[PDB]
Amino acid sequence: MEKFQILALSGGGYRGLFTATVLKELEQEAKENGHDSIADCFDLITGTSVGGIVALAIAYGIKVEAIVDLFKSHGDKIFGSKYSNESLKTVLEEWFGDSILGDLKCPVVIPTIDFTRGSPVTLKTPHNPNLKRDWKLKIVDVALATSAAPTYFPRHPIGPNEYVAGGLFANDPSLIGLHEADYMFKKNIQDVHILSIGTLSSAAPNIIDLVLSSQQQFMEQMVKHRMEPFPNQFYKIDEQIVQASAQSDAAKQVLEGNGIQSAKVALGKDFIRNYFNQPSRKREWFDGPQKNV
Amino acid sequence: MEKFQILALSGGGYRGLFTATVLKELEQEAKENGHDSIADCFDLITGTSVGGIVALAIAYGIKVEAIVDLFKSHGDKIFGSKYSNESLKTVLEEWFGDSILGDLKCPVVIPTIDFTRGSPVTLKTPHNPNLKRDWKLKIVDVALATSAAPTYFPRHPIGPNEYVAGGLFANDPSLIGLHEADYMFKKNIQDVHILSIGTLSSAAPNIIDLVLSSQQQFMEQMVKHRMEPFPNQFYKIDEQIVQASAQSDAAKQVLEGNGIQSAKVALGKDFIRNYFNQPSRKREWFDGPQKNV
Amino acid sequence: MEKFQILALSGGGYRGLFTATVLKELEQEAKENGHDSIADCFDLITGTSVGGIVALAIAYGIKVEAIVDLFKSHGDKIFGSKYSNESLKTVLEEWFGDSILGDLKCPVVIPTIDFTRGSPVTLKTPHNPNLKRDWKLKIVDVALATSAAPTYFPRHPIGPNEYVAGGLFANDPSLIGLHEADYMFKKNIQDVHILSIGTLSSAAPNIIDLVLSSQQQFMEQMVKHRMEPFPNQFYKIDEQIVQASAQSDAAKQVLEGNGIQSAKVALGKDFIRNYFNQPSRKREWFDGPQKNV
Amino acid sequence: MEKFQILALSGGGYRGLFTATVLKELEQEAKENGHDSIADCFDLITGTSVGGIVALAIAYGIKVEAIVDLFKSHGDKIFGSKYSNESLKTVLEEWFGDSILGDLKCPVVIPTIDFTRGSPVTLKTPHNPNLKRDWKLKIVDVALATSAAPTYFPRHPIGPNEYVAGGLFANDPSLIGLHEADYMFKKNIQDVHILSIGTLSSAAPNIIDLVLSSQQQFMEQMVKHRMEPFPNQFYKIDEQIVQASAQSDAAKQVLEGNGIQSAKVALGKDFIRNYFNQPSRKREWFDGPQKNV
Amino acid sequence: MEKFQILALSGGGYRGLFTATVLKELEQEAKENGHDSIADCFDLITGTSVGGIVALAIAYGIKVEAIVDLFKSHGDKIFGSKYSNESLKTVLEEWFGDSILGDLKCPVVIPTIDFTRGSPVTLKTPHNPNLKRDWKLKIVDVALATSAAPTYFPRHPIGPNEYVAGGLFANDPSLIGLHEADYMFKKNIQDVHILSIGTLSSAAPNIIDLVLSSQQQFMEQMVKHRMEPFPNQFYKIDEQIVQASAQSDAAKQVLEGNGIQSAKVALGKDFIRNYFNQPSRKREWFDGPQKNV
Amino acid sequence: MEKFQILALSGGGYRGLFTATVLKELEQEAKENGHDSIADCFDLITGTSVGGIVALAIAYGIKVEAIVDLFKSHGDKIFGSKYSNESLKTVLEEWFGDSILGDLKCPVVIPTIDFTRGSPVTLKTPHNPNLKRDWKLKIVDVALATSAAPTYFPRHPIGPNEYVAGGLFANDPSLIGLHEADYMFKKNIQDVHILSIGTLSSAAPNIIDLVLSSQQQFMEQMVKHRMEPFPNQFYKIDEQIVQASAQSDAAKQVLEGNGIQSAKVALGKDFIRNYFNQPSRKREWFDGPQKNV
Ligand SMILES: Nc1nc2c(ncn2[C@@H]2O[C@@H]3COP(=O)(O)O[C@H]4[C@@H](O)[C@H](n5cnc6c(N)ncnc65)O[C@@H]4COP(=O)(O)O[C@H]3[C@H]2O)c(=O)[nH]1
Ligand SMILES: Nc1nc2c(ncn2[C@@H]2O[C@@H]3COP(=O)(O)O[C@H]4[C@@H](O)[C@H](n5cnc6c(N)ncnc65)O[C@@H]4COP(=O)(O)O[C@H]3[C@H]2O)c(=O)[nH]1
Ligand SMILES: Nc1nc2c(ncn2[C@@H]2O[C@@H]3COP(=O)(O)O[C@H]4[C@@H](O)[C@H](n5cnc6c(N)ncnc65)O[C@@H]4COP(=O)(O)O[C@H]3[C@H]2O)c(=O)[nH]1
Ligand SMILES: Nc1nc2c(ncn2[C@@H]2O[C@@H]3COP(=O)(O)O[C@H]4[C@@H](O)[C@H](n5cnc6c(N)ncnc65)O[C@@H]4COP(=O)(O)O[C@H]3[C@H]2O)c(=O)[nH]1
Ligand SMILES: Nc1nc2c(ncn2[C@@H]2O[C@@H]3COP(=O)(O)O[C@H]4[C@@H](O)[C@H](n5cnc6c(N)ncnc65)O[C@@H]4COP(=O)(O)O[C@H]3[C@H]2O)c(=O)[nH]1
Ligand SMILES: Nc1nc2c(ncn2[C@@H]2O[C@@H]3COP(=O)(O)O[C@H]4[C@@H](O)[C@H](n5cnc6c(N)ncnc65)O[C@@H]4COP(=O)(O)O[C@H]3[C@H]2O)c(=O)[nH]1
Repeated sequence: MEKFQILALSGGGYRGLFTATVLKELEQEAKENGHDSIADCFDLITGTSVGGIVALAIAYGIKVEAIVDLFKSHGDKIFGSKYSNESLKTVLEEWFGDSILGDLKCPVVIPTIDFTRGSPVTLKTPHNPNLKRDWKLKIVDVALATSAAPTYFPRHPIGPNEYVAGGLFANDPSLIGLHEADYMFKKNIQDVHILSIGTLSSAAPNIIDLVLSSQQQFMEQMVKHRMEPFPNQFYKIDEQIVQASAQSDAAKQVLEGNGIQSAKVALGKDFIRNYFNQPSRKREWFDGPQKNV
Repeated sequence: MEKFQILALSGGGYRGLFTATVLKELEQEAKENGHDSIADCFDLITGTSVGGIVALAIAYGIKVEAIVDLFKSHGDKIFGSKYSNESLKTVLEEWFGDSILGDLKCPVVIPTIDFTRGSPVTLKTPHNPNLKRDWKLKIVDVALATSAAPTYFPRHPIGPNEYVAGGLFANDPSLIGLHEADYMFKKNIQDVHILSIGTLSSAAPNIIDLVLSSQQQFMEQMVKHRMEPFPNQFYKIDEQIVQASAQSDAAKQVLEGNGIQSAKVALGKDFIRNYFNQPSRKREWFDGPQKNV
Repeated sequence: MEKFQILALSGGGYRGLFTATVLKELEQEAKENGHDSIADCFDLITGTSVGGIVALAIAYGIKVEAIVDLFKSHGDKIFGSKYSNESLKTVLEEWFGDSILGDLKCPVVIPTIDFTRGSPVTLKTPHNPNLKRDWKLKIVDVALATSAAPTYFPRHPIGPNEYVAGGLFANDPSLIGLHEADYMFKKNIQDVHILSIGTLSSAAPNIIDLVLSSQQQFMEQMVKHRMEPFPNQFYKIDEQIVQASAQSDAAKQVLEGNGIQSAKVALGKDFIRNYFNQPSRKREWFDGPQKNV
Repeated sequence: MEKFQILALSGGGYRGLFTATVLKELEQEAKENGHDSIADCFDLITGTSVGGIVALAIAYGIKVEAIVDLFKSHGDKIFGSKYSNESLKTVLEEWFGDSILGDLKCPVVIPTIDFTRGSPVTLKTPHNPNLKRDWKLKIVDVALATSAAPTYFPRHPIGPNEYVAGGLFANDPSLIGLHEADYMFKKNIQDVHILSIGTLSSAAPNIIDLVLSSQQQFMEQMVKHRMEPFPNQFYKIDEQIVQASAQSDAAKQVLEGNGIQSAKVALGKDFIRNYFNQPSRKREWFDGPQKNV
Repeated sequence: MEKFQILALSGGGYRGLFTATVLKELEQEAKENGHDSIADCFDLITGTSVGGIVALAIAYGIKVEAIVDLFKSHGDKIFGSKYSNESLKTVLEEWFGDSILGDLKCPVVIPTIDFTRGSPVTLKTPHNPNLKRDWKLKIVDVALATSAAPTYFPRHPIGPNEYVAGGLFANDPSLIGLHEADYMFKKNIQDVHILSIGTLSSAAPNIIDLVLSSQQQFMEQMVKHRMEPFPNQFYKIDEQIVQASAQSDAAKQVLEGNGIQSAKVALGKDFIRNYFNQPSRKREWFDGPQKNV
Repeated sequence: MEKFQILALSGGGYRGLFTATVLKELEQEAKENGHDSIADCFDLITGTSVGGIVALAIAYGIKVEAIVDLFKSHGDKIFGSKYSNESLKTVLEEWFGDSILGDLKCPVVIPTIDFTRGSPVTLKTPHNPNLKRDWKLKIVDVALATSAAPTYFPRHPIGPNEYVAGGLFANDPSLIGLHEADYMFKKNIQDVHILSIGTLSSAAPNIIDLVLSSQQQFMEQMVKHRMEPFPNQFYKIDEQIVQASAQSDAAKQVLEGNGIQSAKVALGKDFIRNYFNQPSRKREWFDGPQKNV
């Protein structure tokens, strides 16, 4: 019985700068405890849309300084269909290149919707004997697929199928982490610790937004309910202070400051600090270039 | 350790003649085994959309002949905002009258969205010591709230709040049943048996439909995954034969016939027949006129 | 032994209708458990600003239906110096009349500032042998003094001294409740249960607002810190859902609905329900018309 | 059980010279009893405003002769927004340089307000296992942030956030000392000894001053009330003689003389002399350049 | 061993309204405890100058409502030599008439200076076998002698001698009370309880004022020193709040309000309330019309 | 129980030749009984005005021949502001030099007034654990401060404060001796023996003189009253013969003859002779260079 820790990077658009600021501060705590990256402290990383461009980068081993550098120097240009995806593609090739999803150092689950069939899809690494087809994809294509919503980006054809943004259906990536730890990893729920670094989003479009918000809250409350018998085993690092804030470079200042303050609040809790004071986790890859089993 | 059985009536619009026909066919077994209604064989009833109306009618003790009579004699008229809700209101008062949600004979969970706050809400009978405010509502108002979607019906103001249809977020009422049996009834998942009598539904609206279908499938697959270690403990009575059917009174014929065939297929499985061959279930009401504890 | 329960009503201006709604739904539980009013379940009541006109009304025995009737029928007119205190005065005489502060059924602490000396003052019922001069005041004058701020109301001269609103300094009436239970009631902090039904408020004025908000948060966090070793012994019923609300009669609707939802959430927690299921509180008055000791 | 002694320096503006004269006299006793500085006799140092530039200097190990030299040779120049923070900045770099807040020899708590979020903040040395982010700051920036009020100094941007003066909210640094000894140090209140070397300050601005004075007195009286059961465990060295004084170099004379007289009065009390006749205090740093634990 | 209680009415000029208001509030406590006047709770009453016009009135049995009526309706006119004492004489005859000093109900000591010899004199009632010549004087003449200072009033010739104001030498009437209790009443100092209701006063004249203030403080500190071994046996009701007051009818308001607040503070202390909860004191007159021995 | 003997040198101006002559005559008995100086027979020495100078000289160990030499050879020159203090300063440096007040061989109390604050001050040797700041002063500065009255000498700035003559307030140094022996030495009054070698002094100035004389007599009579139960324990060596004398070198003759006659009268009383026939007193210094405890 050792703790199965999940990092559920929730977010959307340009508020992602909050998610990368909270992650630069948490990273420091990992280093100071002797880890190579913040991806060595977690057994699973789940993200949706932009949270997936950060989740893949975290698991690949990318320094969080560059994930933040993306949002405060390239954030305007990146974040036909109101965007052309070319700058995002350039930065992602800059980062990854031609690496496949099986080259990640941490198991990830990237939910997304198959527009062709119109059905949920999850792009996962080979962390179970049964996952054998998603480790061959370009990390660039996975990143372009997860962060591709209608009226935001053209749908990305990874292969024969067209995929849209994952936040449309699985707007909470903390239910995916808990579910994946319950059926792929056969983990008892008492051993699951979820850290969800999410953020709040900023007649028909009104209805779509209402449905999306309601569907994120429904799944978040389900995760909170399943983790109530075990105290402090699900903690969400949200900017609950911006809603209490009595008061785009200025917006960068507010986002950065909110991220730093939320990470400071989180590091003051011993159970959050206990995510990073452990021996480096050992992975079990069942396929791909890093096959251990 | 006795089996906690859940009835998850999934349904949308007129295809409800399928859900009411399968329920009318299962009533036959329920009575032949010596029960008063099909609501005496289940510990929880969850439904969204028209399923909610059928779920409330099932739990209230209404004969399933009249629930079917609603769909093949009043189905066209009932199923500004393309409908006026007056015929549905008349039939619901005809059925219920001025009964409160605490007069139900079976615990129910009716998910719905608070349009005012734009957040998930569940209307629940007083079945837990913690449910103390939803047993006072009109069953008519609950039925008008659950089956009230934009472009279908005006939003129903039960009280100070306006509510929209529950199928928008909790499109699968079998995840609600399983969760309730986990966070309210403190039931071990091996003791939970879910019977989901659902049916298949018939650029922006395309995206909304895709998102709704994807969100129903995601939650359905989560329920199927959590119930795989226990064989045959989650069975869905779906019209998987209409998709294999090589070929509005005619539509009534197809819906009825499909319901009868699906119920015939279900009754051929001993584990489905074991839902109805048990002593009548004893309820524990913690508030309202039927308070037992 | 006996749990010392405190009700810390925080309410500024028109969003007092939230405080009056949460208390109409908490009195229901109070009556359903067999109490005469919601003032029989608490051993101390503290309010500042409108929370004091509600705190005095609660302790006097006024039905909470009329406290709500004040905010949705007289709220605009009541809430020179932008407001003639005459309306409130009429409603307060219609409620109280010529009753003195010693006629209250529950000990209250009403903080306020002496503008003459410019120093903190607390108007308290004679609930300690050392309180002997504030039980002689008009409840009407106390209510007009607590809810009297510059640029809102003229300063009220209760006697030879002029008093201004208490929210200016003691913006959190939950630190006053905890302190009074600590220095007047000689209560061990483990026996103190605080229920704070507050609400969020809506270059020099900016600085004043910033200072007031900072001073409310500082004292609130001090109360939260002193009550962390004892779980769930300080619960604040705040409209944390309006800050999550994706969406003046309309404002009345939002305030009412938020109050009802927050009270519903609070009543779902057993420790909140345990405030009202206890034997009636026996008072010890050490002076005034009701001196029992 | 050994005494936990707190030094709560309160000093607004030029009447800080009082706080420096009282300290130089109290350091004499400190040295005569065999200590290196007056920071070796205390287990916590709290300060607000100028009292924070003195509190940091005391804890850093700066000789109190230079803290007094600041007020009688540089006091006019230091004490757009009526004051260019440049002078103070030069003197603070001349004192500290590039030392971080983790290089202090005594735990300090410097309250301040985050203008960006508009919320209370406390800059603390790493004296608890939960304080891990404020030991990295420049002492110069902390000093420029604590002593930065509107209409006095421009707001100081330590990092991504702008901070204003701490005296605006936490005008009494003796409630902060008592609270920190209660929630961070887990100290029994009978073991806490507070020595507060404060001083008295000299239509809208009138209201702001009234609110600030009322908020200082409220918190001071709360500290006095919590420390009444333990005699002489909270002593405030205030210039209560200048208000009894029957009668800017002349002002320097009055301030100096008042400080010397108040320190003489304080040293005549054996319980004050017992703060300095003890073995040197041993610190427990849980992070930073001096981490011992 | 029963407590010997002394009332030392210190005061001066028109601030006497403070002393008369603190005494109306303390009187109420005497009545509420069942005494005829505030002169039945004390064994000795010492006053200087105006405090003597109040001390004589208190001991004579005059209602304190009229002593206050003197200061807020006749205060300007009463308070050649800037002030011909005709109005004061009229009001004193109105009060007393032709009563001798031996008709007082409480022993009093009125210090004064014999201008003829230029030596201290005390006008005392026959409360010792050795006091046999002062009980024959007019109370009007004693009142006109005690409140008669140069540059204020002409010197009053009671008999063959001219007398000036007593505040010139015995500016503190609490040292006189303690001394009398020590040599006339042969009381142990542990049994002496002094309640001093005084107030603060508002090149050669500067020197005279400095000397007078220094001589009042010297004697006050001597009384405080002799009463330190016995806690709370010397309490001075001073307006220490007007020196902390951040802010001639207005002056009447401040004086009255300060008196009411100081009396409220005093009545909150159980040892002050214990002055009035005792059986009525029994006097021993050794000469005059009320001779008991 | 051994006798606590006090020497209260009262004096003013050149009449100080009486005190110096009486002291020179008592030195004869002191030496004839085997003591080093007249300061070895007393436990405390209190003086005001020129008495302070003589008191400091007596305690320092100065031969009384030189104290008399000051008054009959330098008396005219020493005794802007009618004097320049330079001759007195020269003679005092001649005597003391750079010795601090802690180098005295006998505890002394020198009353004086702080002109800055306008409050009583006493300069005391470190004779109690609580006296820790007056032993560092120059004896020359103490002597120049005690003997510095307006219209006589410029005010002497010992440090940051200006001091005036002590005879203005504490015109009788025998009440100071008795009080000190009561509040600092914790001596029973039956063990206190006071020997007061004083002398009689020679429209606004008339009032000042009257007040000063009245204040000296008031305190003298208080000392006489407190020492009546113990016979001959307070004896004042006054020139009561010059007032009976039926009849500036001639004035020197009268002063010295009166001193010799008064000392002759005093030495004829056995209780005065018993001050000097005792073993040398042992001092307890609690601070300064002579610290014994
Ligand atoms: N995702 C994935 N699936 C693979 C791989 N190799 C084989 N498969 C198989 O494809 C099946 C369905 O693919 P899908 O992932 O797109 O739909 C998935 C996905 O839409 C959804 N789902 C998967 N993991 C989830 C999760 N952790 N949380 C919430 N929902 C989830 O449930 C569907 C069924 O998952 P399954 O694990 O039982 O079967 C896989 C799995 O058996 C592979 O490399 N990746
Ligand atoms: N101040 C500080 N907090 C840190 C550090 N590392 C983590 N934290 C955590 O940041 C949280 C937020 O602190 P804040 O400084 O922004 O506001 C603080 C401050 O506004 C207030 N507060 C703290 N100590 C106080 C005190 N002694 N007196 C009065 N008020 C105080 O309580 C807020 C929350 O305190 P907390 O201790 O429970 O959690 C800290 C603490 O757990 C750190 O290096 N410094
Ligand atoms: N539904 C309900 N809730 C009540 C009642 N009296 C008090 N409550 C309390 O109000 C809280 C929030 O009500 P909500 O129903 O509008 O949001 C609910 C609902 O949106 C969602 N939820 C509840 N049961 C669910 C379920 N079985 N499946 C999926 N989602 C669910 O979780 C939210 C919080 O659930 P909770 O039970 O822990 O707290 C309730 C509950 O404790 C009551 O009579 N009915
Ligand atoms: N005189 C003195 N006081 C000191 C020293 N170190 C500390 N103190 C303390 O300073 C307090 C006030 O000093 P002050 O001398 O200016 O006022 C003194 C002085 O004005 C007056 N006083 C002291 N001794 C006296 C006496 N014997 N007779 C008459 N009056 C006296 O009482 C005031 C307070 O006395 P305190 O002894 O209780 O407190 C001292 C004393 O405790 C010190 O070296 N000398
Ligand atoms: N005051 C008074 N004195 C009387 C009376 N009948 C006789 N006497 C005698 O006159 C003597 C001196 O008169 P005095 O009161 O004007 O001076 C008094 C007075 O100036 C002063 N004094 C008295 N009581 C005091 C006190 N309580 N506090 C401070 N100083 C006081 O001490 C002087 C001596 O008092 P004493 O009591 O030993 O002797 C009385 C006393 O024996 C009489 O009716 N009143
Ligand atoms: N409030 C009050 N005080 C009374 C009464 N009769 C006597 N008193 C006494 O008046 C003193 C001054 O009270 P204040 O109301 O003017 O300011 C009060 C008030 O400003 C503040 N305070 C009191 N209770 C508080 C509290 N519970 N929380 C926060 N602050 C508080 O402390 C000040 C002094 O309190 P205290 O209890 O030690 O002494 C009282 C109390 O002993 C009375 O009828 N009411």
